[PDB]
Parts: sequence; structure tokens; C-alpha cells
Amino acid sequence: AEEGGENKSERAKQANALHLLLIGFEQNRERINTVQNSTYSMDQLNFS
Amino acid sequence: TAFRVSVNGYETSNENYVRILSEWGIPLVDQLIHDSGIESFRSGIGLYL
Repeated sequence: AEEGGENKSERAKQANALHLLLIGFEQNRERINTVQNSTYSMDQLNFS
Repeated sequence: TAFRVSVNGYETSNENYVRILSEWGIPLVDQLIHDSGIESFRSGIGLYL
């Protein structure tokens, strides 16, 4: 709101980037592994 | 070799182990033992003795 939009300024985008990153982490909390990079295929994640 | 074995990163080691053998089978093992070199070593010492 202060910046008037996510894409208005570079600093706004980075705030949006972290905003989406933190939200992105929150939406995919189960699939994340602490150390090893979790690996899955289309069938393993149920993607059709 | 004539084999074209491929490794899948989405399968576990055992899953690939079962899959690879189910595809090719014993002939791959024979090549592995041939490349091991134990057969040549036994023949060499046997000939010498």
C-alpha cells in the first residue's frame, strides 16, 4: 500500500518476493526436507 | 557395452536395483564379474602353480 503496488519499485518487488517466498514456503511446508533436496515425480506427488 | 542402463533419480536405490536387473538380468552380472578381474587372477596363479 505504501509503495502503491508490488511492481512499482524494486524495493516493493523484493518485499513482494519475500511475501511470496514466505507464503510459498507456507503452502509447501510438507514437501520440504531439512537438508536433502526433496525429490519427487509426477506420480509420487499425484500430479496427473 | 551393449547395455543402455539408465538411472532414475526419483526411484530409490533398491527400486532401480530391482528395475535394472528385471530389464537386463544375468548378462549384465557376467560383464560385471568379467570386469572385476578375479577370473583372470585365479587363472594366472593356477597356470603358474
